[PDB]
Amino acid sequence: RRELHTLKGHVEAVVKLKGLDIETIQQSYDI
Amino acid sequence: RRELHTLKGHVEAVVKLKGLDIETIQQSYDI
Amino acid sequence: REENVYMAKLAEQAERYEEMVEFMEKVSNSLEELTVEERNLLSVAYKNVIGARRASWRIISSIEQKEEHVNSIREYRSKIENELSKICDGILKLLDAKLIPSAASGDSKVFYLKMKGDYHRYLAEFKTGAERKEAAESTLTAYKAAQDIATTELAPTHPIRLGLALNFSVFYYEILNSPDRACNLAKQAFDEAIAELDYKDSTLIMQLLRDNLTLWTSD
Amino acid sequence: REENVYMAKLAEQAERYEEMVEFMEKVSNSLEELTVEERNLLSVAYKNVIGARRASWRIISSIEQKEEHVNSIREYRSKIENELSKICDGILKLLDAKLIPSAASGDSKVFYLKMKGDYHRYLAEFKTGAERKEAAESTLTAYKAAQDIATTELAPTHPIRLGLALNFSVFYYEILNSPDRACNLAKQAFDEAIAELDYKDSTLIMQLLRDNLTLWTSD
Ligand SMILES: O=C(C1=C(O)C(=O)N(c2ccc(O)c(C(=O)O)c2)[C@H]1c1ccc([N+](=O)[O-])cc1)c1ccccc1
Ligand SMILES: O=C(C1=C(O)C(=O)N(c2ccc(O)c(C(=O)O)c2)[C@H]1c1ccc([N+](=O)[O-])cc1)c1ccccc1
Repeated sequence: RRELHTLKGHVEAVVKLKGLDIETIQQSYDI
Repeated sequence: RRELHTLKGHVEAVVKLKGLDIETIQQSYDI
Repeated sequence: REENVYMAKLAEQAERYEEMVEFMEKVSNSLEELTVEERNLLSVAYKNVIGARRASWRIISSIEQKEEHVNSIREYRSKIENELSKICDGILKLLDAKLIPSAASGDSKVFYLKMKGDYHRYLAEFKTGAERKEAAESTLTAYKAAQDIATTELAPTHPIRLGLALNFSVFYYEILNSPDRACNLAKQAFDEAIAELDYKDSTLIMQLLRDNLTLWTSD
Repeated sequence: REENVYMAKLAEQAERYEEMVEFMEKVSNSLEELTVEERNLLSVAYKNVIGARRASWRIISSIEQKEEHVNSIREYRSKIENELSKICDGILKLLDAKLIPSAASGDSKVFYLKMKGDYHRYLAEFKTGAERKEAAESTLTAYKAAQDIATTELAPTHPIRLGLALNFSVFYYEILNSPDRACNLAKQAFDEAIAELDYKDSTLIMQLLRDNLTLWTSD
């Protein structure tokens, strides 16, 4: 739901899967 | 992994979320 | 009309959003008081089209930062951003032109006003000069203009009332870079939502608010 | 070269695949014996670009079927399919032109041959007339041409050896519409994979094989 309906959730999904070891890009929750 | 690395898994993900009540579209597992 | 609506739901289902935007564009211009459905389709269309860019955007920017090569990356982000200004620019005129001008109720007005602030906000995410500013301003004036109607014509639990609050509160903390004023708008909005909790769409927003605080309260 | 490779990994990360294909195209033509990495990038690029269409495709087709309006839908699918033929057509020449012609080892050859069958196969998914046929044929000749090398130059557990088997076996069951010959290729491939099980990439493929059977064995 959060990774379904928020840019933040999505971004966090992708970055994890992509093994992207870059460090946390701060972000809040915006509808 | 299956919904990550196969057309079948992906399709099944989307169709479910989209509440798409159309009936199963047959499909196998292809890399 | 019925076609583009339909043809739109296809692009939705199909997940070909950009095309979903068009079918909608058609719908708007091909028009009266746009219906809840269509309204919420035009959004989702733009929501996703735009959304995809911010995401591509952030990662990119995120990778660019790490490096400091960077030259190329920026080039790419350049290309990306260019796209942003577009969708944003697109949805906005459509707002001024057809949408707002017709609004005949709280939601509608609060709704659009809200939209108008969001994309203005999205424009604030990457713009740097005069633009960046005029955006932040436009953002503020937009949300505020909306808040005056919601906090007054809508129930503290009403999704929109909440939806606005959430974003508006991300505008401050993240755009204007002023945590204090944000939290209050956050908390204020959250509380008065409870004081009447006595569903689904609202409940899920109140949750995002709490997440924002606890998160903004921890840096 | 190093740039497009890099610029490619960006489009990957960014998840802007179509652009990922290009950077790769550049890479191929800008060339010798393409490196494992680049090879596996060109694929993933095309894998995703193409993949997105089949998906949009199926749902669509799936919705079209349900209805029987349908007119419009087909129109859309028309547009979609058009895209398919493209990517496919694209990757294929690049195959005949640069890739295959250079192959100097089992994997490489088995690898490409495999690719060449897959997109030919993807072409078989929607084509209807002379094309459809020449595809099925081209599919078969492609996979088979590969199978002769794998089953001989690769270990029954080798990913490719397996990768080929899986798809090839989806070609029969699904393209030629002949369950029997499929299962055997499936099972045969699966067994001889075990008889030597004594990782990660292979293991995950053997799992897909079993899923195909149990599934093909239940209709
Ligand atoms: O609250 C109303 C809603 C809808 O109509 C509607 O479709 N909603 C909806 C459903 C499913 C979703 O997935 C999303 C989403 O995109 O999150 C949104 C509700 C909604 C609320 C606030 C926002 N918003 O501020 O971004 C966006 C959507 C409402 C009530 C009466 C009139 C008009 C609107
Ligand atoms: O087995 C070799 C693999 C790779 O090189 C490689 O990158 N793989 C890989 C990694 C992560 C993935 O997510 C995927 C995927 O897309 O499934 C694939 C392995 C692989 C195997 C079979 C196929 N295939 O038949 O579709 C595709 C990929 C190999 C070994 C030696 C030389 C060349 C190749």
